[PDB]
Amino acid sequence: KPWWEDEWEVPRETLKLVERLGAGQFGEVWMGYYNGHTKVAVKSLKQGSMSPDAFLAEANLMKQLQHQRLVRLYAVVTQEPIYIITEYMENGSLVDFLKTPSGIKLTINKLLDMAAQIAEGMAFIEERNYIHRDLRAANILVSDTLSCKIADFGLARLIEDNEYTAREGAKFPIKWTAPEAINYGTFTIKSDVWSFGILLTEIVTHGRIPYPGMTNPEVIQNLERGYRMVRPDNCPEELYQLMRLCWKERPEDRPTFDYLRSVLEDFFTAT
Ligand SMILES: c1ccc(-c2oc3ncnc(NCCN4CCNCC4)c3c2-c2ccccc2)cc1
Repeated sequence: KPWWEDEWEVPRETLKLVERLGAGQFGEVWMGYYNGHTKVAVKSLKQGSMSPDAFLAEANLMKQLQHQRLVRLYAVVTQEPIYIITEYMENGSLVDFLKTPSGIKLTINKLLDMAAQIAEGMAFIEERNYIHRDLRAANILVSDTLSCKIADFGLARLIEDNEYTAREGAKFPIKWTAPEAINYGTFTIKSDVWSFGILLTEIVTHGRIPYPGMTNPEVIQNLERGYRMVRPDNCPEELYQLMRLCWKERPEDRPTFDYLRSVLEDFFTAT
């Protein structure tokens, strides 16, 4: 709908940027207030760093994916500098939080709890015929109550047919991406499942980079041999085996996110 009819467009005056959370090539992300009292996250696009349409494309996908487990779109300011305002998560990115004094003290019980929360969110994405493509601990945000939500929908896509095929030149993080995606550029929800497996290692190691001591080339070589990531230190065996399911050769053999959620919930209510 046109901005003068869109429920999400808001006057820039309603926003007060207070603290910068990140700065990059394409813009910045700030902590701010909407109408003085409501804490928000404000993403600002760096003019000319990239297409405004590309930037706003994420906010429109977000309009179609609203759920408690996904960072919620709040509003947009479609006049340069373009802004996308979203729900604020007090404890930042999961990968960072797990390294703080609080994160370090978390029990395996709570880690499994968070893992399930993430699977729950992905289960919603799964059911709505969408894919994320950037599922990693850095893209999971943590609330003041230690609840987790999926974030960063820049690469997310609505899957009209079973799969999405990227651009031959498109490149992705080798360590978190499924083989079929790395090799054919083909992404499905099953590709996200593989990524979830890697994310689980990020959780249990409190933010460590996957495939410790290995380069991307080494990771690919080993995977082709049928090897999978070595058991992380102090990783419960049941969780490791759940990770293995996520890394099955055949995408169709990998479990659904609802299955993953269900199992993780049992792991949690057991510990
Ligand atoms: C301390 C520092 C930041 C926050 C922090 O709180 C947040 N709430 C909502 N959204 C955010 N943006 C997610 C952006 N993704 C894309 C960029 N990488 C992270 C995820 C952030 C961030 C944030 C983290 C890292 C970089 C930018 C913004 C909270 C406490």
